[PDB]
This record gives sequence, structure tokens and C-alpha cells, in this order.
Amino acid sequence: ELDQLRQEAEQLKNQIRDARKACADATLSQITNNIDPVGRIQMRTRRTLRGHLAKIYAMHWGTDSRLLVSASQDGKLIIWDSYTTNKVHAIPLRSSWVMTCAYAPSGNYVACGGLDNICSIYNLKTREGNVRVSRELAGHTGYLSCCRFLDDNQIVTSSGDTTCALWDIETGQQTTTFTGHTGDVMSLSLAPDTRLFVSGACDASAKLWDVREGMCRQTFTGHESDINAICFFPNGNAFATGSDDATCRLFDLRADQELMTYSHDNIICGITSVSFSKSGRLLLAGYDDFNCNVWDALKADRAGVLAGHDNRVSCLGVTDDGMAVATGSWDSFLKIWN
Amino acid sequence: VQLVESGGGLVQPGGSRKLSCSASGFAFSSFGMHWVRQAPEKGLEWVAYISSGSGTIYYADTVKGRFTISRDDPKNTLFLQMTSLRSEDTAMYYCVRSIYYYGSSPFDFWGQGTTLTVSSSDIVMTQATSSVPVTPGESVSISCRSSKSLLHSNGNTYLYWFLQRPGQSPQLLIYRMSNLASGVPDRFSGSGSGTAFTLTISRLEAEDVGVYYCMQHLEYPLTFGAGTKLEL
Amino acid sequence: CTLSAEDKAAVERSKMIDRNLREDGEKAAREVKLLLLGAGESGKSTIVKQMKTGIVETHFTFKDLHFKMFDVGGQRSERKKWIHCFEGVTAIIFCVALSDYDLMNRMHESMKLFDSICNNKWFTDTSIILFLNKKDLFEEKIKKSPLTICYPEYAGSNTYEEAAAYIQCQFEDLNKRKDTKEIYTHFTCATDTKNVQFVFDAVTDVIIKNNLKDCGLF
Amino acid sequence: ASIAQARKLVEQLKMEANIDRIKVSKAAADLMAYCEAHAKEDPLLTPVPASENPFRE
Amino acid sequence: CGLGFVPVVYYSLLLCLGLPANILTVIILSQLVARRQKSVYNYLLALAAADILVLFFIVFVDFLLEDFILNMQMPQVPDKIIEVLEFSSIHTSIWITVPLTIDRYIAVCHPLKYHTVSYPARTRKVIVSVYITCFLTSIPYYWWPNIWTEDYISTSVHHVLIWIHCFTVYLVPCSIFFILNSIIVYKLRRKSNFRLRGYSTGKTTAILFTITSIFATLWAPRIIMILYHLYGAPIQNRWLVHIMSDIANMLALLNTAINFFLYCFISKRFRTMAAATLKAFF
Ligand SMILES: C[C@H](NC(=O)CNC(=O)c1cccc(Cl)c1)c1ccccc1
Repeated sequence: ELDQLRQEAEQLKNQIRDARKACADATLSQITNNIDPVGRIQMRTRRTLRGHLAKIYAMHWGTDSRLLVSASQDGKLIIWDSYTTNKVHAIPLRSSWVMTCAYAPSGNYVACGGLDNICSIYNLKTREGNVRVSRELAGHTGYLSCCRFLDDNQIVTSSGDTTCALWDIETGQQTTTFTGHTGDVMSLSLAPDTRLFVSGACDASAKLWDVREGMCRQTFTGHESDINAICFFPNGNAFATGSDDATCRLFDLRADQELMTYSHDNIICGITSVSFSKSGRLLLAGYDDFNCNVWDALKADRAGVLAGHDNRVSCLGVTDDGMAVATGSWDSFLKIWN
Repeated sequence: VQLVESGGGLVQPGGSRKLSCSASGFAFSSFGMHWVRQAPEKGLEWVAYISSGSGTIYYADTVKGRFTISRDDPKNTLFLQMTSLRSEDTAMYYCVRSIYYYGSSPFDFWGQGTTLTVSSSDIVMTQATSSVPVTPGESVSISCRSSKSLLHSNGNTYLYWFLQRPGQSPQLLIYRMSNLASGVPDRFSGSGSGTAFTLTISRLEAEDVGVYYCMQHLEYPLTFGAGTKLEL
Repeated sequence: CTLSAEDKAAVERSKMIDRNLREDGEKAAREVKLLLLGAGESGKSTIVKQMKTGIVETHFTFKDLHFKMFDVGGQRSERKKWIHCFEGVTAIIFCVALSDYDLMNRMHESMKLFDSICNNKWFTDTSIILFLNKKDLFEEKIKKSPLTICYPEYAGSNTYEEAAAYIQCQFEDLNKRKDTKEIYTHFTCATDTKNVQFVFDAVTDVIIKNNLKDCGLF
Repeated sequence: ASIAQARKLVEQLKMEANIDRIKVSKAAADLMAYCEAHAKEDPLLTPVPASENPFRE
Repeated sequence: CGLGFVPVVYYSLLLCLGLPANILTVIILSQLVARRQKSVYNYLLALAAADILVLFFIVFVDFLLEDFILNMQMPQVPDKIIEVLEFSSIHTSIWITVPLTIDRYIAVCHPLKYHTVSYPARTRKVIVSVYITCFLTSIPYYWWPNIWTEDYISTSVHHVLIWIHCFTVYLVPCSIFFILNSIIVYKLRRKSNFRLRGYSTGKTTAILFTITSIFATLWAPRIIMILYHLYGAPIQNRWLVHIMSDIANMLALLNTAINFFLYCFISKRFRTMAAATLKAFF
């Protein structure tokens, strides 16, 4: 019966909420008392990557912490050299409408996707000199929100429909398809162990999946609007999100709760990007007020502000060594902060 | 990805000719091309260069003014017009493609080369003893010094390593201090310090036999070295 | 300089990439982008068949002008998350099936989407080329089906010459910003090759206004 | 169809409810013990001297 | 002479009105988002730089130092060099507007070909060519006519030089301004009338008329007295020459002061960009 099934679902949801509440002794703010503050963070624009001619929608760092990839609304996808401002490649895209870009950990491939519902994967290192499309990944109905490389052979994708997918390069088919969401699924963030990954959707609910078994382990709620970005704690036992609710929240996998909320009354615009720093003490959040922010992780206090961009910050990421953070925005520039 | 050279013959002293190589199978418009020449029984010697877009042309001291190099993107062919040929320009000229970006492998593919017959401030790189007696299955450490420290301020030593199997074109082996080219096995592994350089072969078979060369790319004349010939 | 040989060559290659990027941007600056929107029925495909996945593109040149058309009626997702990538489009093309009223009603859905596009915070300065197709079929079913079935406020006669003007003015009464942008209307049909010329004239007007704004004359 | 999707939802909820959880005090202690153990290795937290910064020039 | 405190204060107000305005225009327009998006921004940057050169070289050097502050400059090298440089400045100021009005005419009359014929890459070449050509053409002004020092006989080299200056500063530029602005008004009112726009057409017509008429009116007397000096008569009262020539020069330089307003302050896009740059800048 539909009525009986919905009543059971409601009472299991209540039971889960009760179990979560029963395992909350002291909040993160209370635990992080008598701990010294980070203080002001005076990051400076070390490099400005002024090559694009449209809105920077996505960025990703190489494992070397020196090679960048940027995707803009024009049919171009530039691969930069962070140290000396240069352009390693200018990859022409078959569809200028892009929403994501991913740099493979090995540096051999770069993936991109947008309103075409195609995760075009490119071959950076070939016997020729040009960069060519390795595979055109088809099978998503909605736009491609974000993609992340598990290795040179695998990639997960956050689509426009209520579906994520684990593709396998060398054969266009998708191995495991994750279907547990409602509404659009925005950016995802893989775990370091490459066995779980969190996903942000427009249902104000994030989910931790298991890429091997294909199921959803546990779900995280609390947000009041669509989650536009999500980043995963370096430890592997936490992650933080970002929503159009003008707030960010840090969740914990083994507690299943929200630990403490990154919301200031002075901010009304949403969050487009989120990236923990190394050791996970500073959380960078890219806001729509033509600006970024540096949010302390273990204390709600706000560190400095990265006011360098004329338009909305649509993308930002920390390097693997934590030495620099590069933030892209809807103005074609892409600054690197240190 | 064959890059075939056409041209050459019995040119009279004081004559002139043009050497053309036709690239077939890669982005010629993006690859920057080098010209190198090899005496009939001696080592190699850099000649010319054309960058992508033909915006930077650099010449060797011996061929400066004498030789005019040209690039033709639409036909995927690279030229070399030679004027006032002397008695020492006889060689088996080689065409070398080279792409320059971060993480690139310059001097990667080498053309088959063409023969030429003429009738009747630099970084000195030296290879020790020019000859090494080896046997299959052993290990050999080929070393070559320099005249100036190759370690630039950006941290990468600008050394290379090439292999010339008998009757073949040179390959790319180690495209910087402690690097490895595409297609070469894991056996080759060379690492040095500053001016001194070494290359080590773990277990050499009959395939990795011939004369080896190391060149500098720090100061642009790109001086090569002698050959360390390996033989039983 | 204080650079090495490969560093200098990499800078040269980066400058070449800069030149190619600037050339491509100049090429794209000459191209007129036209977003395509429609009602529940896929009349955009039907009309574009006459002119001859998700987002689909239709490149064509008319009287020395490269055109871009972005039909995004197959996205089947939430329009909010991707409508913001379409600002800077020269003009937005919107089609309304004039015969699709005797079926919330479908013209009301069309008005809802028209309101959400015209009054969107991204398209304040973007003109809309409104298309009212199926004119013969609307003239055909206008007499049998009263307009009160979708226009309770309509009290005029059930004749085409006025029954189309009422719909045109009703659509024109949805843009709250009548100064930053303007709405162009054409009662098209299944047999009309002049729609390309209507779009061409509207695009010329829009680019004239954009040039005036750039030069300060407006 | 609706019955099937409701059953899928209730089964997922059951699987989530059958999990083993940890106290948020312990969770926060673990999280704050990761930053302190990795504090000295953060270039952004403690500013790196200009010699070791690869973005000085 | 109690009138001597008039020109100094007038040119002081001239500098105060122009130098901050044009320097702010240069600072705002020197950004990459301006030099690469619209050619009008590059042309306006060139116009502002030319206006700054005009203000400095003429006002601050000549009309302040050489007329009120210092006034014993050695004549041979530096006075003639300053004359040449300021003639270069005025030529650049007047012949950056010419490509500006040509670009406006193309953009309003043939909008389809506006992005094909005009783009920042070509406008860079046009601007540098205009600057070089004006700098080279202003060398013949080394032997500029001398009138104030003494009333004597002006030979042929003064006649041809003054005719060339009059043409290249006033006559050809005003003629092309009039032709282009009349034709753009006629092609903005008559051909299309598609949307039946009244406000935009009226504002554009008013702006163009207040450009052409103001340029002609401010540059009239400074040329009219030269024409009367040459062909009118040898009429006496050398003092009157100083008086009204000074007033004509003041009007002519008020023109290059108000070009800032009349070209870039009208643009609502430029005003918004100015507010944004001041905000982020400040
Ligand atoms: C740059 C030029 N500079 C000059 O015109 C300087 N020469 C004179 O003022 C002059 C010369 C001969 C006879 C007479 Cl009546 C006046 C100028 C142009 C317009 C306004 C101000 C300055």
C-alpha cells in the first residue's frame, strides 16, 4: 500500500533523526574552545591568468600543483602553467557550452562537459602534437555538472538528471549508475581512497556513494536550498558543501550530522565553489558577490577575504601541496592566490 | 609519423641546393623543427632551427649567413636553402621535430635523413674514451661531462640522450636529467649532478647497441658530444 | 631575459596560442547568437525544418551574417542552473502555437515561461523575437472556440484581425522592463520563407542598438 | 511503479538506519586532531617564506 | 595691465577640469577588459592620452610657464621643440576623433560590417599610425610663424605652414565631422524606423549636433583671425591681436577640455564601468 509504505518511510526517517540526535554529545563549536584562531589571511594575487574571452566556469589542478585546466563558455579549454604564466594547450571544444573540467591525476587526459550531456575526454599526450578527443561519453540526459577522474580508465560524472554515473574509458558504456537523487545533481568530490564520493544535488541533500558496490551508504540533509558545490575533507571522514542558502556546512561520515555552519549575516549570495586547504583548517568558499571567502574550519570565525575578481567566482581549487589557490570567475580572468 | 627527407647529391664545391623534408602524420604547424648533420664517420652537429610560426630562426656558427632555412606549413614540408657550399658541409643531414612546452619531449622523433656529397662562447660536451666494451645481459654506465653547469634557475637540467643504431636514425632516450622518452623501455635510467652526467642501462640486449650522444639545450647553439660506441 | 631556451620557446608558443585565441574571439564576435525557446510542443523543430541529446545548434548564413541558434528544448532539467550561461545572446527566439489554447492551459504555460525568460535577471538587455505560429489554425479554430477559454478578460469579436492583436499585446504586456529591451512579434505560418528576413531585420536592429550603446549614442 | 519506488526508498532508508554511528564529540576530536598533526605543513595557514614559495617571481 | 590675471586663472581651471578627468579615463580604459572588448574604448583611451598631452604641453608649459611663471626661455632649441610637440598634441587630439567618428558611422550605418571592418587589433594600428603621422607632420612647425615678438614680414614658409595647419586642424576635420554626422542622423531616422524609437533618436541627434556645432564654434575665432591676418588687412592695434587671439586660444582649448565629457561621460556603459573601477580600485 502506498499509504503504508509512506508511513513506514516517514517513521524510519524519524528513527534515523532520533539516532542522529542521540549521538550528539557536544557540538564542534564547543569542542573547539580555547583553541587559538587562525587570524587574518593576507593572500595576494601572485598570478593572473588573463587569456580567456568568456566566463570561467570550471577549473582543476594537476597533481604536480603546477598545471591548470580552465573551461569557459567559448569553445576553448586552456591548460596553463601556474608557475610561469603560460598556455600549455588551447583545446578547441566541439560544444562551447561547458560546465565542468577535470584534470586526470596522471596528467595524460583532460575531461570536459556541458549542456551537450557529453563528457568529452581529451588525450593530452599523444604521438602527434595536437590534443585529440579520446572518447565522447554519451548516456546522460541532463547537462554534465562535474566529472572527476578515478584513474586514467575510470571517471564519475554528475549529470543534470537525478543520476550520477561511473564511466569506463576505452568502452563508452557506464559500469555503475547511481540513481538515488531528486532534482539536478551538481558538483561531486571524490575521496582520497577512491572508493567513496559525495555528491551535491538541488534537493538540498548530499549523498555518500560506494563506487564499487554502486549503492548509497548514507545521506546528509540540513541545507535549505540547492547545493551548488561540495568538497571532501583530506582525512576522508568529513566533507563540506555550499548552497544558494548563502551558507556552508561541514558534515561527518561517521556521525552523519552537520557539525557547524559557515553562515554570516552579512552574506546573502550563494556559494559556487568550496575547497578545503591542506590539513583542513581553512575552507575557501566562492560566493556570487563577485568575491570569495576564507572560512576557518574548526571555528565559525571568518579569516580574510579574497576580493580580487570583478564578476562572480564560478570555480576555485587548492593545489595538492596546498601552496596556492586559484580562483576563476565570470570575468575571463583567473587569479592565483598565495 | 614518418618524416622523410628528400634531396641531396654530388654537389660541386661552391654550389648550392635546397633540402626538403615532408612531415606526414603530426601537427607540423605546432612542432618546431631542427636541422642536424652528421659527418660521414663522426658525431653530430646542429645546423638550423625554425620555431612554430617561423618566428625564431637560429643558426650555427659554421652555417650562419651561408644557409637560409624556410618553413612551409600548408604543404607540411620544411626547407633548407644552402648557399656557398664548402668542402666540410658533406654530411647525412637529419630533420628533427621538437615541441616546446612544460613536460614536453623535444627532439623526440628524428627523420631518416638524406646524404650529401661535396667533392674536392660554446658549451663543450665530452664523452670519455669514445668506446666501451660491453656484453649482453650486463650493465653499463655511459658518462659525459660539460663545460658549464646545465642546471638553470628553474630547476631542470637541460641534458638529452640519443641512440644511433647502426644504419638508422637517432632516437630520444632521456629528454632531461632523470627523464624517459615514450617508447623506450624502463632499462634506460640516467641521472647526474650539475656538470657531470651519466646514463645507465640495466640489462642491455642486442637492440640497444650503437653510438650514444648527449647534447645541451641551455645555451642555444646545442653542442653535441662524441659517440660512446657499444660493442662486444 | 633570464630564461632558458625551452622557456623562451614555451613563451613563444604561449604567445602564438594568445594570437590564435584572439583571432578566434574576433571570429566569434561577428557571430550572432540566437537562443531558441518554445512551448510544450516542439514547434521550434517544426519551424526550423522550413528554414533548413540536449543542446543542438543550427549554423546558417543569411545576407553575409553568420547565425547561431541554440535549441535547448530537450534539456529536460531545471532551467535556472543553465539559463545564466546564455547571457550575451543577441536575441531570444520564442514560439507560441496560436492554435494551442483549446487544450493550467498551454498558452498559460507559454506565458509563464515567457515571463520567466523576459523578466529573468540575466536577460534585462536581451531582446526577444516572439513568434506566433499556426496562424491559419488559430484563424481556423477561433470561431468555434471562444477566446474566453483562455482569456476571461477578452470581450472583443471572435475574428482573426483582432484576436491576434489581443494575444500580441497580451504577450507584450509581460516585460516589466520596456526600455532596456524590446519585443518583436511576427504571426508566422507553416508556409513562410520570410521569417528568416524578419529575424534578420530584428538582429540588425539589435546590433544597431548595441553599437549605439557602445558608442554612447544611446 | 509508485509502489516500487516507495519500496526502493524504504529499503534505502532501512539500509541507512542499520548503520553504526560514532559520537560527534569523538568525530570532532578526530577532525581537530588532523589539523594539528598537519599544521606545520600548511603553506596557506603559516605563511611560507618567499624563498620556498614557487610564486615569488 | 590688469587683464593678465584672467588667462592664468582660466588655464588653471582648464587644467583642473581636464587633467583629473582624462587621467581617470586613461586609468579606467587601460584595463584589459576595455582594450580588447570594444574598439570605442581603445579610441577613447587614445583620445584621452592625446588630451593629456595637449593639456600638459600647451597649457602647463606655454600658457603658464612661458606666459606667467618663467618667460625667459631660450628661443632656438626648446621653445621651438615645445611648439612642435604641442602641435603634435593638437593634431593627435583632433585626428583621434576622426577615426572615432568613422567608427561610429560604420557602427550605426553598416552594423553588420562593424565587427568585420573595425576591431581592436586594427584600431591599435590606426592609433599608432595616427600618432606617428602627427608627430612627423608637426616637424614643419619648427619654423612656426612669429607674430607677438615683433610685427614684421611673413614669408612664404609661414603662409604654406599656416594653411596646412588650418586645413588639417579645422577644415578637413570639421567637414568630415559634418558629413559623417549628418549621414548617420539621416540613416538613423529614415531607412528603418522599425521600432519607432523617439527618445534614442532624439538623444543621439542632440549629442551629434552638440558635438559638431560646439567644435565648429569653439574653433572658429582662432582660425578666423588667422584668415583676417593673411587676407583681411594689415590693420593696426597690435594689442587687440593679443587680446582676441588669447580669447580664441582659450575657446579652442576649452574644446579639448570638454571633449572628455562630450565623448565618454555621455556613455552610460562608460559611467557604469567608471563606478565599478572606482569601487574595486578604491
Ligand atoms: C597648439 C597651438 N599653439 C599656438 O597656436 C601658439 N601660437 C599662437 O598662439 C599664435 C601664433 C601666431 C599668431 C597668433 Cl595671433 C597666435 C594652440 C592652438 C589652439 C589653442 C591654443 C594653442
